[PDB]
Amino acid sequence: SEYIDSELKRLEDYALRRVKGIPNNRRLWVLTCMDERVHIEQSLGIQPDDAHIYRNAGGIVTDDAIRSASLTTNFFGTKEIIVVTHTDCGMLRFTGEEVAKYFISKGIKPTEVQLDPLLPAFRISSEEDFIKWFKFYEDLGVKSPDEMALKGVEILRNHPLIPKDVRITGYVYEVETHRLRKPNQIIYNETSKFEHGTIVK
Amino acid sequence: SEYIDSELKRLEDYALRRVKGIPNNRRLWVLTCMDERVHIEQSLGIQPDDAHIYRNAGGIVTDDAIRSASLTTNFFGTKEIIVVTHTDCGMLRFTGEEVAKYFISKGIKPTEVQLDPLLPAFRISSEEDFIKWFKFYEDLGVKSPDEMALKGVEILRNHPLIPKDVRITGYVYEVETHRLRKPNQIIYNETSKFEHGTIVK
Amino acid sequence: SEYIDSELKRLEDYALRRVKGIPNNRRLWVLTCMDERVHIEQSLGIQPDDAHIYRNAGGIVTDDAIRSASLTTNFFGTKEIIVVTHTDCGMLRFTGEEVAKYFISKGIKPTEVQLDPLLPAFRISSEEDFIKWFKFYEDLGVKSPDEMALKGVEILRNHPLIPKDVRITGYVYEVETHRLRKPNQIIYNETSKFEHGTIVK
Amino acid sequence: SEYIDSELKRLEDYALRRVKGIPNNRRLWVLTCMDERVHIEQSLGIQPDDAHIYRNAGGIVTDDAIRSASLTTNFFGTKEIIVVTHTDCGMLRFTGEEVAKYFISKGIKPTEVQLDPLLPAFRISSEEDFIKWFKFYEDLGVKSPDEMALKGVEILRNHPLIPKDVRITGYVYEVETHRLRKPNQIIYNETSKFEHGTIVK
Amino acid sequence: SEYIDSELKRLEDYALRRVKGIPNNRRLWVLTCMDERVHIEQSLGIQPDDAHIYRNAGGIVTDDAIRSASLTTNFFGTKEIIVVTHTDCGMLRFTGEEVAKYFISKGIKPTEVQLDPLLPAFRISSEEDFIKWFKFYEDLGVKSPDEMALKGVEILRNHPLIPKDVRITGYVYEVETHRLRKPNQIIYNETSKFEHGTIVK
Amino acid sequence: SEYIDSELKRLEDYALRRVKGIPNNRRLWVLTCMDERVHIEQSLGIQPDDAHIYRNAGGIVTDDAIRSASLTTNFFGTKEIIVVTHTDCGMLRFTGEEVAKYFISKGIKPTEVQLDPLLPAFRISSEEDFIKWFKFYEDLGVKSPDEMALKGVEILRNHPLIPKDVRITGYVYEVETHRLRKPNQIIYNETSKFEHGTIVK
Amino acid sequence: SEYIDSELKRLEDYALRRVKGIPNNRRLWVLTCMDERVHIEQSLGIQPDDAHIYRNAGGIVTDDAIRSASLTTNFFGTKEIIVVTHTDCGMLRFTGEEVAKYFISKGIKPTEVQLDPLLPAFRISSEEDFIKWFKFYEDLGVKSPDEMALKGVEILRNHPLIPKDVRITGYVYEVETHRLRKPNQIIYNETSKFEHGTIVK
Amino acid sequence: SEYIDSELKRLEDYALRRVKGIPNNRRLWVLTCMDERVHIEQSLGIQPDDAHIYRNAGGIVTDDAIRSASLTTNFFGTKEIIVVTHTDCGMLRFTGEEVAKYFISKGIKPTEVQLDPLLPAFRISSEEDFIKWFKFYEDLGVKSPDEMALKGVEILRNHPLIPKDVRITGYVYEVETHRLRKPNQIIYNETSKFEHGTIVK
Ligand SMILES: [Zn+2]
Ligand SMILES: [Zn+2]
Ligand SMILES: [Zn+2]
Ligand SMILES: [Zn+2]
Ligand SMILES: [Zn+2]
Ligand SMILES: [Zn+2]
Ligand SMILES: [Zn+2]
Ligand SMILES: [Zn+2]
Repeated sequence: SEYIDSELKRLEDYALRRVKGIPNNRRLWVLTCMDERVHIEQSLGIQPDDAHIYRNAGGIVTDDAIRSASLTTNFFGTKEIIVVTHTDCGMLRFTGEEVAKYFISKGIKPTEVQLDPLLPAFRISSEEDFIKWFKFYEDLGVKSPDEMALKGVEILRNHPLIPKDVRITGYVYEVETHRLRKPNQIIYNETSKFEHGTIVK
Repeated sequence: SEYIDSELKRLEDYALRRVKGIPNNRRLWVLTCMDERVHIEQSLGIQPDDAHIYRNAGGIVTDDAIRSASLTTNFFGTKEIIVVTHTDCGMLRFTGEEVAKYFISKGIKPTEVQLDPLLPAFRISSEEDFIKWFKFYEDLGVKSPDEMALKGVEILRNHPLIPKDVRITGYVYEVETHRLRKPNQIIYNETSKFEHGTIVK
Repeated sequence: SEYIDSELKRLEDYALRRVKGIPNNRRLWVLTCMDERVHIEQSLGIQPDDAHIYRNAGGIVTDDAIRSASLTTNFFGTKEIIVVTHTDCGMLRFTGEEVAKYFISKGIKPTEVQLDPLLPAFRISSEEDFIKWFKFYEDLGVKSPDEMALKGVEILRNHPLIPKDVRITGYVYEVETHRLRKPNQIIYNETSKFEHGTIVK
Repeated sequence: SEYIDSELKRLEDYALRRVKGIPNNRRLWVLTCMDERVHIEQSLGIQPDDAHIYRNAGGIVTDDAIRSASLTTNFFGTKEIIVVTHTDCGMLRFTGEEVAKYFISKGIKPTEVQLDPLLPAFRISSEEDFIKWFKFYEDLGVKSPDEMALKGVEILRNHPLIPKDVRITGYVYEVETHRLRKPNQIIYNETSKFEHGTIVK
Repeated sequence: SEYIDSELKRLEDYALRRVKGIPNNRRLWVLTCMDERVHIEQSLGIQPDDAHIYRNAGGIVTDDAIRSASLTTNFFGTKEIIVVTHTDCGMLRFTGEEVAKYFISKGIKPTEVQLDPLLPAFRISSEEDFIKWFKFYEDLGVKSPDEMALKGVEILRNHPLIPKDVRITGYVYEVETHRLRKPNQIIYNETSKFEHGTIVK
Repeated sequence: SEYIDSELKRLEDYALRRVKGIPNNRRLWVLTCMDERVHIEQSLGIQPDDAHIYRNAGGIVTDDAIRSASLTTNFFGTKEIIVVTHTDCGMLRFTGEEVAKYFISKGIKPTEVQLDPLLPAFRISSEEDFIKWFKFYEDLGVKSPDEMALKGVEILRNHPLIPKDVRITGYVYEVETHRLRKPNQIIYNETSKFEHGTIVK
Repeated sequence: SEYIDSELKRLEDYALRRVKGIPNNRRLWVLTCMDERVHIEQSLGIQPDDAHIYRNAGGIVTDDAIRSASLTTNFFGTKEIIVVTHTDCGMLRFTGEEVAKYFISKGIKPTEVQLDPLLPAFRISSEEDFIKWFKFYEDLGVKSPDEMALKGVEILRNHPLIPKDVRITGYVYEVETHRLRKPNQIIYNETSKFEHGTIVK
Repeated sequence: SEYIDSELKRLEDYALRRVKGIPNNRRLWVLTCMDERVHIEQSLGIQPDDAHIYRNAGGIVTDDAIRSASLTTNFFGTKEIIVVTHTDCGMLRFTGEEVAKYFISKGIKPTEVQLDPLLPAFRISSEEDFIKWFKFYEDLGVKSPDEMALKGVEILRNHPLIPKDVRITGYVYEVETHRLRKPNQIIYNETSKFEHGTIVK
């Protein structure tokens, strides 16, 4: 009875965290890609309830990412951000020119497409802006996921809507090993080639 | 050895799906909220590699959602979309006016904040637009997650960038029971109030 | 040989609990419905030997419930009562008028039916009493299982045959979610609508 | 999607068996005692959702038992009844005289106690009726649980509110062995005494 | 290495117990029947290596039992004996007369059968001794397994080859409950009859 | 109803196998040693109710073994016998001279000890017979458990009280490996010496 | 009985495979490095009894490798060879000059060290031969494990002691991924750079 | 995040143990046979990353074994060696004469076969040397795996390329029991003979 009450209150508190001002278990927000192969929680070593996980095409900083990140940090008590791009990302496999050309071929008029139906204030007035909107790596002048992870970290770090006390870190998810690496730590070459090793003490 | 070869071809395929033209394992894109309590794959009954999962604050249709959905459907071969909002969502616990007022208090100037750093073409020129940008349920005139799931489905259905042959369906994730429901199909009211039954035959 | 002896005594104790003045393991009696979907022990978090479980149509306080409750508390040492009604209960799906009219249709004469064969002193002398005997929610002016759990608790609390030092509590078993809730503390509405929350401190 | 719908409908049906006129999985109603030691489903070899389980002090046919049995058989489609009394039942350890005398000692006035608060039509007008109301084995002239199981079966069989096509069977739950026996099948004497055996063919 | 020394010394002691003078884990010897239904270890609550288990037709004290018991107690360090007869024992289902008559019918000549081929000194010179040799309960004037368990205990207690410091105890295995009892301490009669219980403190 | 009925008989039959002339499930009788390390049923691959298991000091054919074997085969329908001696058996670690000398040292007078109290007809009238009665391997001129298994098989095979249609087999239980072997079929002698191998084809 | 005979056929065959001319389960021989990180069976997808696994410093073809390979193929019926070198192998981390210099520093005289004590015919008569004996990648003019896998395959393919009908294949074990790759097919470059992909058909 | 950086730094260390000069986890090198039945790590009670495992035909000390042992001990920090031969080893099933005669039959010219293609300095100049090269037990005058384990230990112990502070131990893997034993410490012969046993205390 006392047990049931105790456990019911626990449920009430879980069901209404966002009413009560209860944060996620680890005060963590993650930006990553929507890709199926990015099994994000296992790679971070976290449990289902530990983090808020934002996912878009590319794990790239968009207005929506910044929107979501500003809310979680300022209102839902998140004190840590982790940006995780990944290998073989689709955003590194195509160009916005290709995509735009693909759409005009069907009959789409870039200038007069409602990009955010729920926010008509968002408009572009240029086909070059339409191309940049898709945020493909090449169009953004980004050569690797490593560079993109660093790019996103710097953006979020410098953005006014995100508190300065929030810790922000970037990684790259390797789909070929279901696991992270530090951006630009690439030991794949180093292991298949001579390097003078040291005698064990 | 022969089985080792074709296994390596298979890992090669998995590693390079997005290069090679392989979709996710059933051709599925999911829009849902970033919330920690939304354990999305278990509720859909899917495996890690089965779907592209888009997640933002509220599981609401933003430009980024439409961007991501347009790419998966037209280029990555997704033929099904599932929109899943959830109960006790933060977007249904606050107002954009409150959030805007919070930011001005710190010293932020809504008009001159770069909302999308990587896309400077996105501007608002109005504090009312800044409020609407956050996309809180109240400000969008949406009363329930049920209504928001239906709203998102309709938007995606009617959007030109999303092919007409794509199946789109909406659900609500109940955090208090880790289980989906159809919008407006709440069993919890009907079971706790007289309703006439039928005699068994 | 010693540990075998002791074990045989406690085997003997177990088989003769009701001679030796041994109570149930938690000194608990539960009133609930006979319904198949009410998996009562798992919902209370109790083990098979922990409680005396009374079950009738509706988990409603009848003379038999009070009989059984009086015996367990006064003679079998029960110090706690838990009343548990449930959702989609049959007693909330029909009316006694319907049931009575069903029986007369077959040829039953309400006035002349022996309701308690082993206790002929129980008679009604009125078709209105026959209707009330079935104890359907509607006929008793009870709108919900929540209200019926509270009702039963109050009855047992006020009844002279039940000691005043017995703890009595009420809950509702949700068949939809195989889980208990406190009467009138339904979370499902609250989570699905706007309610203002607090910022995380 | 069609999977989720299918499973939600399965849940809809479970949650509203009683609105939808759906029976228990096995069309079974069980009368048994409230005693903790009677682990009824295990002994019948049935699963949680298979039966409606009525439980009172003694597994004795009361008005409430007949009320509940009439409803399940006529309205909820139950086609089988099993009566199961048990060994070392409390109703076989005391007398109603003892119980009545116990209550007068505290200050209770049998004549003026509301036995069924929700049904004031139930009255006794005699201390002998009050004694018989408790339904102790000895006061009913019943010597064993075996006899009581048979007695209950006969009552239910002959009662007009219970359809004649319903199968009714009686057993005795042995708490010493957590298992059932046919009433009056006592092999315990037969196994510890000489008995001419037969050679195996 | 450390581990492998340990592993090897474990095997060596276990495999050479009777050379190295190592006792059974519980310094226990059990006399019981060969019957399949007597699951002796489970009923004593012992592990495979805990005891020396002697088993013959009936769990009766024979020369071989006394031989085996004398060896385990004096040489293998057994300090406890447990005699356990059982219910529905074959030795309580037939007579030696019947068995002897059965053998003569085939053509056996009792007087000239080698009863112990490895010990020719064992002879009988009487048909009445041949009958007694089979050791059926009836022919020994024993009415119950309870009585036989007590009988065997007394014999072993008073036998000179068995040290006086050895603890000897008797039980009866109930095949119909897979469960021991003290001899002549039955409850099954007591649990299906009225008996005044006592109110719980 | 039907299920519980057929189960109660399965149980009634189980409790009264020896009255009804139902045998053990394999129609098997096993002669083995009482030693703790001989985990007999696992080594034979049998279940608890499958066999009658006779156990004495050494798994040696004694009068009691023959008594028990004659009863199980002729009356309890056993059609197979398995003799299983074992390694490091105590009967192969001492001599009857040693044992006899140990007993006289305490004060025992071999000639006047009742070897079978329940069968006074069994007498020896010689200290050499007393030695032989213990049935140590050495005194019987048996060098190995292998030889003893074969010896027991031969005795039982040629004994008139045991039907000739009964199948009799011998094995040795290796305590060092919890596993059986056929007599004098030791794999360990062959795997550590040279043995002309055969080219694989 | 006839169960135990199959059990013993299995044991006898398993333990005398090399006598009886029974091959390994997969007719496979593997050459790989002794390195701890090379979890060879898992990477080949084979079971413990499937292959003969030769391991030395580097997974390099030595006389011993050829000795072992010639025996398994010609006599033990192996029909497939798999050579698997690995990344970060020690043989690609040092030079034989370094090693030789290390040994002379301690006081070793290369010319007069017994390199094969059991085969005195193996001698070198040159410090350059001593260096080459260690078989370091650099000294052999081999740049990668990929190249070494191919080299080993070619050697074994062209060697007269190895039958021509034996299938020989080479792979590289990636310690950093605990999985295999085909010589010179490294995808990790390709997954972190732009590469034009295909629209899912 | 800090946890994640810590785990990345381990993965880097693991991937480059040989460059960075980290040993195997128990500074262990094992010499054993390539035979499938020798499940070496389970028998040693070690984990995959715990040792460097050298395997050839027979677990015999060859030049390659010494090469590999010298490198692991002097450069990779191995401080313990374990030599483990095994039962039913192929090297104890054939003779080098047989093998040589087999090869000449096909048309091989022993004198002119490149035994180590990558080390031309290795030559034999004699058919007797060719026979000895195969290193069959019989040709080396070794009678058992026990003797061979001891032999290899002594060779490695006395070899100048192996440091004197390295611990070297020998065992024999019994394929018949998947278990290691010390050289010549065979319990099997000791458990089937008579052996003076000690009385227990
Ligand atoms: Zn991506
Ligand atoms: Zn949300
Ligand atoms: Zn109900
Ligand atoms: Zn009872
Ligand atoms: Zn018996
Ligand atoms: Zn023994
Ligand atoms: Zn290596
Ligand atoms: Zn071998």
